[PDB]
Amino acid sequence: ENEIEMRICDYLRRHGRSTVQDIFKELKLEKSTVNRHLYSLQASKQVFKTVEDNKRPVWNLVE
Amino acid sequence: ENEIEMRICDYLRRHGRSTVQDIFKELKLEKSTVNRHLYSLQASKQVFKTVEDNKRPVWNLVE
Amino acid sequence: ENEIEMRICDYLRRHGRSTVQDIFKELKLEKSTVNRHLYSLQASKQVFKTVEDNKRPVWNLVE
Amino acid sequence: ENEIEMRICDYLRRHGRSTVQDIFKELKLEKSTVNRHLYSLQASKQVFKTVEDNKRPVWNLVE
DNA sequence: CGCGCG
DNA sequence: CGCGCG
DNA sequence: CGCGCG
DNA sequence: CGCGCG
Repeated sequence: ENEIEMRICDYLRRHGRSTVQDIFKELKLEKSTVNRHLYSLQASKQVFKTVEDNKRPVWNLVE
Repeated sequence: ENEIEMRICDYLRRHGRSTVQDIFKELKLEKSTVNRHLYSLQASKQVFKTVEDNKRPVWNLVE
Repeated sequence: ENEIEMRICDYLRRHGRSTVQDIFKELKLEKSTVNRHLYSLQASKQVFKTVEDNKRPVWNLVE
Repeated sequence: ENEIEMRICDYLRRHGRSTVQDIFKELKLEKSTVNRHLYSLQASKQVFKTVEDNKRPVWNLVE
């Protein structure tokens, strides 16, 4: 869904840097569904993640 | 859902030993949703898994 | 231990805002031991936490 | 440790049904360490727990 | 799952 | 407060 | 890649 | 436990 992806991006717009756990609980979606879409949005240069060791990746909007 | 759990158990009744991947594609559910319910059904002695090394656990009905 | 508490505070000095999960894996201590000391250091005004909903508390040095 | 697990099982052999709180104070270990091992021993069919509502699980030796 | 809790 | 969870 | 985890 | 994986 474009709706899921809009809702994820809108969460990031309002909250800035967030983990998938942040996003799925607020949106009431499965974690795996939010992650599928985050990775897809990353591939499409709409969001990006930063990672450190085994930590939760942290997501934000590009630019 | 009792409906999800019924549908999982019904899959195992007809197919015997199965991996989560077997079950979620047929049922058209998320893998994580089917696994949540398999682990819950295992706790309630309705299904059991066998595991070997890092292999996919294989699930079946108890008795 | 004063040593544990020094090591926790030193982690926070170098890393800033961190969760207990950040700290226990680097320090190789139990999560519960690091949390016991974080709560104790908070009571002694040496660190503070900020919390939002059910999120991981995030810890940092006072001042 | 096999030593921790031996010590936990030995506690249960002598005391029968016990909570984690019973076991960690006598053994002078962290509660989380004793629970990690109880859950692991349960998976290996060496101990079992019974649970009722939100009560402390109660542990004993299998058979 | 936030948990530190003795 | 059940929590084991990595 | 085993992952269920809240 | 990082996991998105089809």
